[PDB]
Amino acid sequence: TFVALYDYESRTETDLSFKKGERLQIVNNTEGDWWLAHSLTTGQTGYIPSNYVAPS
Repeated sequence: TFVALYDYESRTETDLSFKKGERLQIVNNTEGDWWLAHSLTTGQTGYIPSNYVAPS
């Protein structure tokens, strides 16, 4: 239940670019780095930077 703080602008297709206010099921998350997120739709993955996301 996190929120996209900023509109992460990924350059590779791997990282899924999200928007401030999009749904993202955060997966792992150790130190402020680059945790991965999974959308609750088809089952895609996207390395979302922790600096661009935040718990509500």
